[PDB]
Amino acid sequence: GAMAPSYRVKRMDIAKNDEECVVNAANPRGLPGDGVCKAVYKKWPESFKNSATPVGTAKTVMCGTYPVIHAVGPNFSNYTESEGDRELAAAYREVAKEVTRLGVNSVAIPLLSTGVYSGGKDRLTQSLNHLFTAMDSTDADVVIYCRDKEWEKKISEAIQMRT
Ligand SMILES: O=C(c1ccccc1F)N1CCNCC1
Ligand SMILES: [Cl-]
Ligand SMILES: [Cl-]
Repeated sequence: GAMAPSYRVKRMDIAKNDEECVVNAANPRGLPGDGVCKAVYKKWPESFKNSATPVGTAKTVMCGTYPVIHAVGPNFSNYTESEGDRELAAAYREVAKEVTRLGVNSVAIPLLSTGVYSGGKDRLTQSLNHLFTAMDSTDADVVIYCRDKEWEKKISEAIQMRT
């Protein structure tokens, strides 16, 4: 575990992360996809061998010795708000199980079901709070990656609020 487990946020490509493993905002079919998923495919394509997994689950595939945790958040275009909320919470619980199983001291993680799976809604707070609910009992250093300056500010505020 980390000596003093922390949350941090960085605004940059998660393919350039400085952590011991990465969480992919994956699709259920293990396809290259768009956004984070496409960046992850370009950097770690070997990790997409048998990475298909259902919504609300996470499946780890090693790229060399570097673990890629493929976490499938719901696409809110297809799910009701209630069912999507449940599957988004579940995906993050599976990420915490995998991070624990792997024995890593740090993990790079995007906010699941934002961007093209958001169903056109701002889900920063919903997605971040489900991330915290799952990861707070883990002792890995968590580094959240985002692309928007205003999201960086809001994630940073949410982290600092609870310290
Ligand atoms: O997830 C969203 C989003 C999607 C649909 C509606 C509002 C939104 F803030 N982001 C905004 C652009 N940067 C990526 C994060
Ligand atoms: Cl970058
Ligand atoms: Cl973002």
